[PDB]
Amino acid sequence: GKITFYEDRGFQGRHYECSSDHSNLQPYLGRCNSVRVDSGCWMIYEQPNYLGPQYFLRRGDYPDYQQWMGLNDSIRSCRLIPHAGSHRLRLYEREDYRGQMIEITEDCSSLQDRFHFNEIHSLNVLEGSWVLYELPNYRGRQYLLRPGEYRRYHDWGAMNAKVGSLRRVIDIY
Amino acid sequence: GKITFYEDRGFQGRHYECSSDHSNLQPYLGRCNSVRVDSGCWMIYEQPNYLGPQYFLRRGDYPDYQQWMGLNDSIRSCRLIPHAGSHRLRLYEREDYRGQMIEITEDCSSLQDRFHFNEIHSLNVLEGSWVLYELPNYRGRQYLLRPGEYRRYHDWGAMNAKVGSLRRVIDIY
Repeated sequence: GKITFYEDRGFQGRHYECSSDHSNLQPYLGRCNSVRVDSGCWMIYEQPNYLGPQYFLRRGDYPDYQQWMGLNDSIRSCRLIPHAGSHRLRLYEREDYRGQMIEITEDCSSLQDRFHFNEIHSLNVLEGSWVLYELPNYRGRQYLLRPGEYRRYHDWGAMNAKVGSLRRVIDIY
Repeated sequence: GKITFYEDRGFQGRHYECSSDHSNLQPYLGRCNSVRVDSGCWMIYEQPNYLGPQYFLRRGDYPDYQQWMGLNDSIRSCRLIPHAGSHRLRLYEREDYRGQMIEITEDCSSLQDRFHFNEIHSLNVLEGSWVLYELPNYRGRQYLLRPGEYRRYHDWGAMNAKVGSLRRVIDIY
């Protein structure tokens, strides 16, 4: 993949280009006000070492931080999210894989409407990466879910078990 | 009505309880090798949206799929068959309601024996729901017939016009 970060709005200023995961953009970029995603699906984070709020971005032009639904111009690390041919995920009602389990292979814009669930307490990401949204219709705080187990909501980095929508991470060509 | 599906034989593993129609059980059940029907008469289908092979089940326990004469352990949808206090059906010799017409208001273990027919090309279900079996004594492939007309066999989901027995969807509770 290939992503280019710019210090100022509208693709101006000092810029930095990445073709891979970057744990601390700080020495090469003072702030991030626009981004051009040439290829790949990327998750960008507010602090180094993949901490803080995260935002999913796919191929396209982002002339301002609001275009990626960003909160501010602090972007300090990023991950290139590998493409997956298939997506499969199990959501559990209680911590540690307990209570009712629901398995999904497609995007879900509303968990409450589709399955009458408003919170997920544990999950197992079997295949592909997904982005978990706190609010329906893919809004709210975003959390990247990569293949693997998450026994509690803290493990995917949320502050609570609230989930509103889920989307698989797929390439836009 | 109330039915409980289990992923494993003998009522073990992940289960899911239903009390109404479900066009897609895939998220709640990865397979089905046992069913416990507490009430109602139900049709279960191999595919979502009531497609593929169909099987009729009434109150009672089914410890394995052979119990409901299933072909395998894939159950993707199910529907509660509303009861009726009366049944009436007209079978036709030929497609589109032509040829001899036989009207029955009771179960028929053998079509060939009783009416000397081996195939039915069209039907008109006037009252109640019936289950048509490809073979005598109520075995073979099953097809739920709800009130309504069927110009041809494809209409009730069969692969050919062969009919062996017919049974009225009657309740034990």
